[PDB]
Amino acid sequence: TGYDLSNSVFSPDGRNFQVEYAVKAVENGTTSIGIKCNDGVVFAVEKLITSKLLVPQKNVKIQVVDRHIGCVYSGLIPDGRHLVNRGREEAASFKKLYKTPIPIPAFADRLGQYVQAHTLYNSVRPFGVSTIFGGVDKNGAHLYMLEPSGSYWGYKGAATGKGRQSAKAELEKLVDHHPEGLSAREAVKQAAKIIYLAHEDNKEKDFELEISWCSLSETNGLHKFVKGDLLQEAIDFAQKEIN
Amino acid sequence: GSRRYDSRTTIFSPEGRLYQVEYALESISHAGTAIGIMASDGIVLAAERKVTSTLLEQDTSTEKLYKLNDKIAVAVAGLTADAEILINTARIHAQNYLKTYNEDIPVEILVRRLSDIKQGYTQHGGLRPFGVSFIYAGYDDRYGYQLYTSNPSGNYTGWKAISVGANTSAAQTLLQMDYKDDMKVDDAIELALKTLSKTTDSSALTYDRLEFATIRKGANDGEVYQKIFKPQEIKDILVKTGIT
Amino acid sequence: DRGVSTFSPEGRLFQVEYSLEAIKLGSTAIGIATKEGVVLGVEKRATSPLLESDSIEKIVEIDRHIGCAMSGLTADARSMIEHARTAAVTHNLYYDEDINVESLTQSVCDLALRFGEGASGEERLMSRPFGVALLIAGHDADDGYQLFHAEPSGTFYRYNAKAIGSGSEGAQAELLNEWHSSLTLKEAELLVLKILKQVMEEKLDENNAQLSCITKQDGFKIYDNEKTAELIKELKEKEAAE
Amino acid sequence: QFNPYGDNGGTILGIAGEDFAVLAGDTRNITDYSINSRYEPKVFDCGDNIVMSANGFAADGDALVKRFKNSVKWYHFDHNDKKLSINSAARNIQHLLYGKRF
Amino acid sequence: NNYDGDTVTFSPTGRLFQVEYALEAIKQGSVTVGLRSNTHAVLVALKRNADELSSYQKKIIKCDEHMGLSLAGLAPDARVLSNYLRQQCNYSSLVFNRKLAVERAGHLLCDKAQKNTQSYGGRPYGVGLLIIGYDKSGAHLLEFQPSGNVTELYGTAIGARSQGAKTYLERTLDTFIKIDGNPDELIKAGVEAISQSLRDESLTVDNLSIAIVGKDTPFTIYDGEAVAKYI
Amino acid sequence: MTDRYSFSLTTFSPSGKLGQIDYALTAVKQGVTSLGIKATNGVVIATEKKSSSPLAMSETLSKVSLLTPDIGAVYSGMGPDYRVLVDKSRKVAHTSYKRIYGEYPPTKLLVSEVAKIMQEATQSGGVRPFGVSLLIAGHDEFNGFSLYQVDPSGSYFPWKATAIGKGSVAAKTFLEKRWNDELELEDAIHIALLTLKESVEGEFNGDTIELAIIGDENPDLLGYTGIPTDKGPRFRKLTSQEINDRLEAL
Amino acid sequence: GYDRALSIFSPDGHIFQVEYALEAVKRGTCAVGVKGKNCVVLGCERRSTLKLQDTRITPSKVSKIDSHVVLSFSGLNADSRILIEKARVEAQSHRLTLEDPVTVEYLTRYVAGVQQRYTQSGGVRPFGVSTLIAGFDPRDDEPKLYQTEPSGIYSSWSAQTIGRNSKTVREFLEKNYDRKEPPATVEECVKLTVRSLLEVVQTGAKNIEITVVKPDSDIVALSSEEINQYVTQIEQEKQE
Amino acid sequence: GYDRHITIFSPEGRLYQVEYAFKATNQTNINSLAVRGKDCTVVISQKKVPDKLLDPTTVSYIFCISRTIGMVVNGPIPDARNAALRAKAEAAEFRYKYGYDMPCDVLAKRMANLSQIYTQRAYMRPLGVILTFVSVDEELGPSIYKTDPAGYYVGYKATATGPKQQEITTNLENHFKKSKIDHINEESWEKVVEFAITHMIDALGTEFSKNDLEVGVATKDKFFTLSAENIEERLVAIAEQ
Amino acid sequence: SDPSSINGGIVVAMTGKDCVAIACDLRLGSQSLGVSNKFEKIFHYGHVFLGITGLATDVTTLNEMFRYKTNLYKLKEERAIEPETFTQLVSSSLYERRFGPYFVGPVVAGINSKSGKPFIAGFDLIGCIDEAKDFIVSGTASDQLFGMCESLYEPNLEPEDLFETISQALLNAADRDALSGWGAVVYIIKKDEVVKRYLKMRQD
Repeated sequence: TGYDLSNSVFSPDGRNFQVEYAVKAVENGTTSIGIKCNDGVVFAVEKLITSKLLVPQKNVKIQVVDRHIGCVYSGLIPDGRHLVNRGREEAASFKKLYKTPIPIPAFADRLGQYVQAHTLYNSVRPFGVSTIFGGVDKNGAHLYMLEPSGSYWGYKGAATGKGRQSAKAELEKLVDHHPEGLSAREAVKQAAKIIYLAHEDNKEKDFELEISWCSLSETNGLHKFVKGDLLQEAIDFAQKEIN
Repeated sequence: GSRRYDSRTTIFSPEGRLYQVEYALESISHAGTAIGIMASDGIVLAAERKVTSTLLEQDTSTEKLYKLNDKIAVAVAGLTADAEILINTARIHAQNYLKTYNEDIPVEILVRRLSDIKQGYTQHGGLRPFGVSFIYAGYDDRYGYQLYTSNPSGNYTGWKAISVGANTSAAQTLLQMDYKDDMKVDDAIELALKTLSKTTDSSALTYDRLEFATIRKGANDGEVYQKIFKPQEIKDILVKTGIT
Repeated sequence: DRGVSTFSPEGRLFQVEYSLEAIKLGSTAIGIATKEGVVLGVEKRATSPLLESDSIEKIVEIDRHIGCAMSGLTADARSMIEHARTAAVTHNLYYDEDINVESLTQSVCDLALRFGEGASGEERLMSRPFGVALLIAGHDADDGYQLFHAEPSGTFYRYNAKAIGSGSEGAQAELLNEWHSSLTLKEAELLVLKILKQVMEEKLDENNAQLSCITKQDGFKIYDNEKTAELIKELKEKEAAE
Repeated sequence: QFNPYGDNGGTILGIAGEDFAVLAGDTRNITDYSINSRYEPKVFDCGDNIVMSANGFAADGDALVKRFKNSVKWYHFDHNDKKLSINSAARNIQHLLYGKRF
Repeated sequence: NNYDGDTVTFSPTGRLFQVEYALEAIKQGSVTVGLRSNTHAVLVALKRNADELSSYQKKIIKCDEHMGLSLAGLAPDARVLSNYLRQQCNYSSLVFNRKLAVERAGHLLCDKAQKNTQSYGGRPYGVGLLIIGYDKSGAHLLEFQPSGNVTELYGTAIGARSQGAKTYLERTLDTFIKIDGNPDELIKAGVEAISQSLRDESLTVDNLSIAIVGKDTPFTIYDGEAVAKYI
Repeated sequence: MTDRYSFSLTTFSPSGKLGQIDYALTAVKQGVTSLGIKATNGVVIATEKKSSSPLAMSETLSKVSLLTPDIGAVYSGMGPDYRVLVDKSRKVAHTSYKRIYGEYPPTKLLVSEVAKIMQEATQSGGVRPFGVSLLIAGHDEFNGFSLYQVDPSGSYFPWKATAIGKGSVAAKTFLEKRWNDELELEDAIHIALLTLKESVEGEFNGDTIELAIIGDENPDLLGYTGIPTDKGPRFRKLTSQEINDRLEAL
Repeated sequence: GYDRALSIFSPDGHIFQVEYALEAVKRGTCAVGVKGKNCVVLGCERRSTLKLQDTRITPSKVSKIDSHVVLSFSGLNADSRILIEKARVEAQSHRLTLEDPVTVEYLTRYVAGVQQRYTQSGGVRPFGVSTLIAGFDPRDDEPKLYQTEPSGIYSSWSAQTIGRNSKTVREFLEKNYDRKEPPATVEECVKLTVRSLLEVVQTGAKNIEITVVKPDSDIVALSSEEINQYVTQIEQEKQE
Repeated sequence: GYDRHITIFSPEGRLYQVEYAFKATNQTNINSLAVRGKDCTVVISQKKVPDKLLDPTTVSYIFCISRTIGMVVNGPIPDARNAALRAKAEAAEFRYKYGYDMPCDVLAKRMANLSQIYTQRAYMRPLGVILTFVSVDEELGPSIYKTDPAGYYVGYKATATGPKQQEITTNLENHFKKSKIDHINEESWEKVVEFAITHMIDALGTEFSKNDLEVGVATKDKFFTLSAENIEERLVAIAEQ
Repeated sequence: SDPSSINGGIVVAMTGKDCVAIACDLRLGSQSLGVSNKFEKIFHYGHVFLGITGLATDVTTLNEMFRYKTNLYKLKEERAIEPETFTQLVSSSLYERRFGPYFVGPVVAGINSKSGKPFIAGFDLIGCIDEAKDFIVSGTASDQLFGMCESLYEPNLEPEDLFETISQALLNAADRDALSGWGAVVYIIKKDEVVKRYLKMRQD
């Protein structure tokens, strides 16, 4: 059938085959997660050290966009980098016209239209990535993940990459503990435990922990990475509980 | 692997002569018969209307007879829809020549142009050769009366006499017998109406299913005068032959 | 066959491989390069006495010190020749300096290896794919005489002797031992005639064989045909003496 | 009215010896009856033992000089590391200038 | 099957069969090894001839004063990319008074590639470049893949018989990183790395051509006497 | 058919008869019945409203859509296509003839324009022809009252009496025997209703039967008294009550 | 193609578009070119036995390019039309710009280049036409004769035949026309041209067109009486 | 064979792409009920339960396009989001030209034309959604228009979209035929909403809560979507009746 | 100033009853230099007569254009252009080039085929419909004829009383104007017969 041969064809299944294959690609790549705090947002990512040759903490997935939007991706790696770079262009134009760093629900909206356009056009193949992104803007804390359907939603917590079953199971607890989420500092420790628990499905090669946050309280309303001591204290806690 | 010759006539046929061109000859043959007789005394273009029944008001219909110029006219056979686009193209080019040189465009030149357009369709892209054949009646001042027919292929050839479309063969062989270089206008008109009757199953072949026209130099001062015979004047010609 | 995007599981493009097959079909062109000059010989080829051998040409000067021979698909080569001429005169304008034979080839390869059914970074005016070889020979001041083999698969290779066409297979082996650093001018002339004779059925005679040379002093010079005739005759004397 | 093309004075002097070449320029750069800068360089080495100075309007100077440096850089690059001679540089400059005669 | 004749349809695998085939030209390419210390970074590459009489053709292209690359895989695809790295360097310098960073280069190269496999037609790529350069943080080594995946390593090898070079880098990581401020001991190290990939071939000045860019050294391609000491 | 020369429509079909056009004909046919009768001092065109939910406001479906205020059109076939064609047709009508002669097109001229569009729309390898056939009814003083059929091939012809839709067989035969051009418009309005019953009777309220006439000038639809020279729209739209009244005057 | 890749280069390395173009030519009429030492004669088969046509008004296969250049062709007539005009444009362009008469050699390149360029362009094909381009260059007593083929290349020929029965017709030329003796007189040249044509045309004054070009821009069409004179003289020699 | 699949004409007379489009709509399992009130126009639709999606107050499905115009989607979210943007672009265009926002019928008509165009385009496929535009026009008053993938629109006294649309259609039908008025006579928008909730519950034969419904109300001069708690307040009054 | 004033020349049209007159001078001069005593200015496409003043190149290019457009019309419509239709077309076409305008003053004249009325109209540079039944006057001497004709004007004249009036008006006005002189031609169209009259004048 004409569904296998070409993208963006109504099939009785309701979705073209190409959308289904894409979904499988998304999973490939390590776990990335997001956690909405009572103040901010916490983004936390497993970075697999493949080899010793591979240099520590420099080949980082997380890229910073604007000063207040942290972006991270799992799936087809080249598709996602190419995507961040596209979204930058979207972001710059917004700031010329309107003289404001782009708000998050607005930012989501723009990106969404672009993916959708490729699932109506055969000539341009879709994206194959789930982008977890957000930060702290005027309209407060926000957290969106964007599916390659082209649909997006907000989320109190979200999960992508192979460890997603575990990460979701865990997240339910953070909600019992506090339905507005943990205070930014606390949240980071507990985030670190989630990463290690997702590392059992990614235990083939070792890893290095990386967490970043955008939070009003302690990050200054701007996105900066957890580094040094604050990182090390998280590193010790996760090790101690997985034992 | 494969995935070729499924969109474009750019890709050559296994055959070496386009397959697409052949399909075009077929269109023309579902259409009616048109008759050109070339004579120094004039040209006659007479054709059976494709259109049929009294339910359609055929008297009204003008769907095969077009003047390009006040000297040049066509009998058209093949697709009606494709023809319409082409009638308008002809008028624009012809009338631009008339502006540029303030001289009637010569018949041979006009036809040449339109043949280059037909050719363009196949040479470039996958556009179809237009499945229309025209008989041009024309008077150039040098060569007197000139009769051409053009193929959907993109070429034209002159003809002392021609038949096209349906029942090509039958018409031609009768036309060969009674053929004269000194053929009167009078005689040319009659000859066609007998030929038309033998190629159609209608023996009477109504006036309202007959299109007739005559390009005459019989008119005042040897001047070319185009005379489309109204259906009521066809009707009188029926009675003359006594086939009514 | 397959698209410009389409790559073989071997690794190499389909188009490129099919292109190599043509060169064998094209004319036998042999060069020997030496430091007093490069000598080029081609079978001009007769197939009928009606055909006028003399009128057609296979070696063409692109520059006043650079000549070219073509083997392969002669349809494609019309463009190639015209691009080349343009390139050489562009540099002669801009810089007023010797036409490096290296720089001329490099210009040639941008033009040749840029096929694509639609590109979005680059002007596509090609679809498929310039499957023609040229032996690009000359002198350029800095680095003396050069001879390159222009290749439709990729980067040109510098050669000291090269043999292409129908007679390549036999010639090329021969050229391994017989090419040496003691070939003077006089020798190089004789040798090309020798190989050409053995490997082609078409009898070596001047009406279907021709020689050419590049001496910096006189520029790229296509030889008169009387000259050519004398050389074929000396050759015969030495083959029949041994 | 935006004044089409300015001025900045100064004076240059090129003298061709017979084993050497000197090109000299003063360090005084002026606009009107101010000294913009008492000390400012304007004689620039573009590589391959060629020095250039384009004296008059400083904007027209600066922009030409850059496009000249680029031209030397990319000639070597494209010509597998081969010296740009003085005559080819002269010719080249001529064309840039003629291109900005309009 | 239809997914290696397209480039607009996701395979069931999840990534184009065409992108995987492309990789194979890389392995047919010349065996080239790349490695670094913080201070300097060295590429050692095999040049290949096509006949005995044929001279060797350089497999290291100089991009700029402070940069160059070594290529393994398709030549046509190469010409476009060599020009694009020059376009980037020339812009950064003229406009911003700043030479290009290797960090920046790789990322812009990812995006361009990816855009041309996504669109109908265009040019997918089939060449791997191991690009060295000297930036602010000293000499680095980046690996360019035609797939559009960039990683900074202290050592990799692409081409054929990559097993022997791979063992070499894996051993001598700890010994070579520590060795610093020595371009010479590190160049020597690369000739020894390549010795393992090769089988039944002379290691000679003609075969090997070595490039270096770092704090001390600008980009220089060493041939003849320049590599004779370290062999 | 569904040939390899029909995967793209730029190319000629092996039979010398385009693929696509035969597919268009099917669409028209499956369409609901409409019919047109040309009279000495009129044209009556008549159709049934497409059946929809009784919640749906089928008032909003106006089968009869004017091209210009004195010239109207009716269809059978695909409804979506029809609204789109109609938008194009309206634009070209004004642009080409009202900006250089200051007035509505003659019936003949406007008809010619629609017919051309449809050809162009099959030539391209993208565009497909509309799913409909039109009947175009209008009036002018230069060439009388007129009724045509335009086919989806892109060609037009005039018709004394014509019908499209699924009931076209039933209607044509009836028209022929019961009516001759000698009869007035007035007579025809009854006849047309009776032919529309033949197709399928049921409910015959003017809420589901749509009847328009093109005839005498409407002083009421001129909308202004003006110069005595101006004439109101020849076209007049009937209300459901009048339609209802001809059943009581049948 | 929606996603059909229409690209073509062939696994044998020579595109199919060029291959099929050669068949198209063969089907078309035969045309022959034979040059003396002082004239070029172009013999072409006209279809003229055919029912009721008027030959005058029917566009002649020889077509005047210039006042010293002619062109005749084999293949499809349609394909040939566009070329006539392009070639006509070029004849006055060359004169405009270089301000010299047309060179018979220069002009051939232009004709070649059209078909050729179209090998190496999407959406266009090599034309299915082989042609014979002949004339006498001004200020020279050299006769000039070429043959160009659909691929878009040329070669110069003492004598050559294109279109139908190319082997059979050329066989007569090999034995009875020579490079060693080309016909000295024009009249004799017409005579051997005519003799070849009888093989494939078998008489018919209208059916045979012979156009002689004599030095220095004198282009003349051979008289119907002279065509007939030649035929008769041949038929006598066959008795003997 | 090949053309059936793609969007170029089929032998059938009715493209299979339109059929396929309706099948896609029912996957989401989203009911609607829309009525004409006296001064209002009431739309209610099935709210997916928020897992953690967006704000749990409103998991958005009804989108305020402009003052008065609101739009409910039944069928795929990607196409939903696309549809909404195109509608907002169109409303600005019209506003600039004429000084007013689009009347509801015109806007339904604009969208029709664009879906149909999209099928003539070989490479492009049409919409997958069913869009019910609702508004209180100033000159046309209460208005409902449902525009389908086909390129076809029509007006409504009342309507239901979804898989169990028929059960709602029956219930409404008998009520409006008995009542002999095509609107809810109530002047107060509160009472119209209250009527609608009751009918919805009954028709599908299941109770509802606040997190199971999303309600948009269109009145003169504005469009507004009720609070999570506002839907609950109405619900309660019926409940203790 | 205007290029139309450099060549001068006039057209005048008057109404009768079911008959029209339209007349001009045959002088075309370019200032001093009289070039032609026979340059026509009134042209006809069938029964709709088109009189044209002003700039000389512009006259010829537009006559050819308006030839062009009514030739398209006659074949399409299959019927003779009307006086009325033609008027509307002329105006629209002068506004097409608003900038780089046309430097002419055309006069449309005719007898309606269906209504039988005598009709005349005038246009400005960039074209507008100017109705005024009695006369439309044009050219450099436009004022001379405005006053002259209105004093002499008597309504809906017979063919023969009309001939006298337009003759008298053209004759005195011309001699009182430098750029108008040499010969005259008058088209008296009775209803559809055209008698075509060269007038004698004392040529200087």
